[PDB]
Amino acid sequence: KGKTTLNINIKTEPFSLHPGLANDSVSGGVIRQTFEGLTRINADGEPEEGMASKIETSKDGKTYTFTIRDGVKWSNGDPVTAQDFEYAWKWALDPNNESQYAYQLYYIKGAEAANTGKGSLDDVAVKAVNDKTLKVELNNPTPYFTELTAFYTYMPINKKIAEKNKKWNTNAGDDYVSNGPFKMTAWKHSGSITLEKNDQYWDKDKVKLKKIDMVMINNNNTELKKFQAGELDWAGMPLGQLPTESLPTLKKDGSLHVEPIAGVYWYKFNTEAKPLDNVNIRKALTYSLDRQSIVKNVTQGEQIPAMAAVPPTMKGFEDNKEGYFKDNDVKTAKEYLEKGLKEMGLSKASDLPKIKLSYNTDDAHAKIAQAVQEMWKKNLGVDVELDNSEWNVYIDKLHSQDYQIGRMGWLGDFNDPINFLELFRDKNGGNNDTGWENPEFKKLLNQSQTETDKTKRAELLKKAEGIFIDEMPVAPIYFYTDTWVQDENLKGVIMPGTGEVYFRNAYFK
Amino acid sequence: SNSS
Repeated sequence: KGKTTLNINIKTEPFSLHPGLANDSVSGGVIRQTFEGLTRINADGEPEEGMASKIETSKDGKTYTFTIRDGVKWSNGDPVTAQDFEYAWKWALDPNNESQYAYQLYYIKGAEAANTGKGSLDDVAVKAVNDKTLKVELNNPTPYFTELTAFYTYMPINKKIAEKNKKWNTNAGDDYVSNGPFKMTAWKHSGSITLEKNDQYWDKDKVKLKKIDMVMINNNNTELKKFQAGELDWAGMPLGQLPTESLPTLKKDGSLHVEPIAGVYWYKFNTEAKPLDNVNIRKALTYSLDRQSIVKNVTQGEQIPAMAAVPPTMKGFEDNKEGYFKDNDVKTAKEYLEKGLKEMGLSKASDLPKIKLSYNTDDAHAKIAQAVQEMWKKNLGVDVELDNSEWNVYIDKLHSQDYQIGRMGWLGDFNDPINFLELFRDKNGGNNDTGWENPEFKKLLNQSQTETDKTKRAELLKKAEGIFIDEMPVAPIYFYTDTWVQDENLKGVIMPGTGEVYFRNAYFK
Repeated sequence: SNSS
């Protein structure tokens, strides 16, 4: 009875379908169906055995021994080996490959040194001891390492093919092979992606869908129309997006799903571009936002105002609902503005250098940017000009620091607060892009990773978070929800609360 | 990860 094709929207072309380069929710939406790591995420939101059938940990918690599952194969039928993992991780750490997620592998001994030119890749402590054994040594006991091994930077890639064709990842075809529940059988760039069930997947009997058809419709009204005609089985997040004005009606008819997730919506400042190089200007722009108005009137998705970096759903950080400063604090915003102008020798806001606010082309981002533009004009007398870019282009714009203020969202990679902080540890961190670094911040993050006590560790990270908010390299705006509607016959979808979605075991009733 |  239940159909076996799932029709969904992913809005736009992914940034990369190389797991070692992907850094974004669009790419990740695809790669989380097509690749599998040493571990995978089960329905309870916890890591479990995936490509590794056994995971051993040394007594000190630093050395991991993965036994590769008997008979695991790539989609072309070749065995998945430990050398595929070694190759992939070293590939992501090789500075020549310019992964923005190389820092995700710094947990491994020798990784940072290799990535920053202070060491050989040969001395990164990931080793295929044999075809079925991967040995990994960490700098510190990392209790969430098996969450990291399910993260897409830690996916294997087919070493044989990647050596043959260094552009293997750029198109569907015989040189694009993967090891997950689904495999990618078509990719029309900027059009659509077709995934089909992967008959070489080890746990294929648990996979019920035969086809996932992913379209790329960046018009939220159209996505909802297609859903309402039954041409899509889902409308909304994580991979699609509902029109903000539909949310009242859908909430009222009882069809809307709304779930808080570990994510934050912020405007990044290029702290090396005037006038955003002045902390008082950054603070004026941040304190002058009315986040309650944005979430009530603009987004309408039950998001909560963010005056902090770490989402309050992170155990130990629930007081971030209140945050580090007052929402809509125009009085204090104006005080910061005056202080900044004085430091420049200026008297009025209109004499500041021109400011551009950038975002990725999107119905909702444009509305938020317009609302913020008005708040800046009205509360500070600051005029900004707006510009928008395609998502995959936009990521590179921010990474190259070709911006002044840039909208971004960050979703948790793993269930620990440091994931919201360590992207800003190093100036040249692949996902930083603010030009900011602070020596005490970095010291505190590094100390956090040697502390096993959860209280003392949470306090080190809260101190770090306070330093970050005091230097305001980004303007927090809101903490995310996922909002969607779906065919209620679609069961078995895994949505862990970090904002990802897995269709591995999904089915129509 | 960066959210679209």
